Amino acid sequence: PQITLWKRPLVTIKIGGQLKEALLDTGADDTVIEEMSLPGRWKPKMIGGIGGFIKVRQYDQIIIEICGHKAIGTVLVGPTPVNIIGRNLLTQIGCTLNF
Amino acid sequence: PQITLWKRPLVTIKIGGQLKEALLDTGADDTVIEEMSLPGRWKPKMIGGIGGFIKVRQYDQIIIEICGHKAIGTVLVGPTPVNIIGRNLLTQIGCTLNF
Ligand SMILES: CC(C)[C@H]1Cc2cc(F)ccc2S(=O)(=O)N(C[C@@H](O)[C@H](Cc2ccccc2)NC(=O)O[C@H]2CCOC2)C1
Ligand SMILES: [Cl-]
Ligand SMILES: [Cl-]
Ligand SMILES: [Cl-]
Repeated sequence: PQITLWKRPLVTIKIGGQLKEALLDTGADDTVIEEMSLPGRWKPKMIGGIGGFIKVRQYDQIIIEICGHKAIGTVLVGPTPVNIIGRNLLTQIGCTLNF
Repeated sequence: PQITLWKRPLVTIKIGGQLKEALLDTGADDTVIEEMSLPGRWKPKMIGGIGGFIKVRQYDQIIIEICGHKAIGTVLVGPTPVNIIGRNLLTQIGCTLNF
């Protein structure tokens, strides 16, 4: 699809068999989702944003579908204000910016 | 142009007679720039991001040039860790997400 930016670029994602709303975010290096249960071991990570940082849990090789496009990669879990799909997964789905 | 997302989508902007590097950020509703002088009236605003909120000065009707594309809109000025071009200006240059 071609998504304009007059409203937030919110899409439906599927992770752990559950549908969630998330923001396609070119300004985010990484994908960070609100608290949920994911399988396997996690590693520590810090993410810096506008008003400071949040500590997150890094899960690797997680199956996630974004607007019907299947991806497998790193998902961070933590106290983010919104679910964010960052560049690590936007590249997997072949997303570009165009003007 | 077509901008891939293998690295941060940084571009040169011209604002307030200065050249700055800024991130094309679909996840940002607003444009926020590091401390600089801008002409005209301003009012205070709080903006939230992953790590809480920052206080900024809101300047309206500011002309920016992004990749040879001129636009006008509100620009927020404050202690952002990165200069961000948000949706309010991305729409004006005809920027879309494509996959
Ligand atoms: C509604 C929310 C989404 C947005 C809230 C928001 C709203 C605005 F009107 C302007 C800025 C921002 S924000 O900068 O706080 N941000 C945009 C994100 O794209 C930031 C931009 C940024 C980059 C680097 C340093 C500071 C800010 N990325 C961000 O927080 O990336 C983290 C998240 C995962 O990867 C790293 C989140
Ligand atoms: Cl990844
Ligand atoms: Cl505006
Ligand atoms: Cl349009």
